[PDB]
Amino acid sequence: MENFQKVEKIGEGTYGVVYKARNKLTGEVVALKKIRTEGVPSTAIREISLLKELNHPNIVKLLDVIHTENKLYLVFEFLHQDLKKFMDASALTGIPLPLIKSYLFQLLQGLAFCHSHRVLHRDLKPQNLLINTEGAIKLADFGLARAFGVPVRTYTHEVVTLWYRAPEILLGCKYYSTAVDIWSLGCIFAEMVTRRALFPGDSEIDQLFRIFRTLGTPDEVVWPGVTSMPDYKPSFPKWARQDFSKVVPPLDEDGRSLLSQMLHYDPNKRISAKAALAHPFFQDVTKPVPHLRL
Ligand SMILES: NC(=O)c1cc([N+](=O)[O-])c(NCCO)cc1NCc1cnc(N)nc1
Repeated sequence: MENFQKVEKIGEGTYGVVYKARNKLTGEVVALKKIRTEGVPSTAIREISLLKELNHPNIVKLLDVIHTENKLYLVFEFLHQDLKKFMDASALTGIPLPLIKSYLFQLLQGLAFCHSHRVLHRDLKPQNLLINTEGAIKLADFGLARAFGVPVRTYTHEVVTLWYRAPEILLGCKYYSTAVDIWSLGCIFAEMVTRRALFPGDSEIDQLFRIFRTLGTPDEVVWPGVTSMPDYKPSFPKWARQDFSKVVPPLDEDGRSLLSQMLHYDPNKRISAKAALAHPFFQDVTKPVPHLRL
């Protein structure tokens, strides 16, 4: 790197290597992503550059976008931990409900902001949610999916996780709506509460069938138009829906009600981030500080 001293490798991103680095000139510490191939589309450049204006306290700030020598670098605000690691570290005891509620509330604010500006994330997962010692949580990588493309396998051949993918995406819908993000967040909310992934599919069909086994195989009554979707097959097994009381115990009725609305099959019925913020579940929301050992 030029003006960046590499501090540590944070990981093997979905697009490329990510390093914690220090700007030799400003001394600021940032996350530096090196994106993959042989030219880099300009549309992606214009689109990514636009995200530099998408600023919100619950959105990881994109500081700069640099395209050079067939490489694309993205410079982001640095946070010390991600929610996946935090959940693993809180597995034995569980994240306290007040903190789960604070995190969900902040994430919904972030989604409401992005959605109002017509920006979708499309690939939300615990590892893309970053946290600090002050109790804040932020969405990382908003808008990248639209500017780059389909995942499938990271640059290191790692497998793309399908656990948080909305059913309309799995059924081949070509146009994504803001509802795909609400679905992913509902899945994450459930996982924070139960300490186990809600739908851990290991293939696209396993992912879809895990969803059907819990929420029931969708039909025209609950999801008008589902039988006409690209990948829908009349041969899909017909599973009965299960009760949320069994899905995310021992979450209370306000929590189960909100989760049920974030997981409605019909993208048009699925609650918006804005409406979710007004749900009674958040009546007593607060902002606790997590126990973070860095
Ligand atoms: N912007 C960032 O600070 C950041 C960026 C990415 N990323 O660009 O992928 C990331 N990857 C998720 C984990 O692979 C994690 C981040 N922060 C939390 C963190 C986690 N683990 C270490 N070791 N250090 C920091």
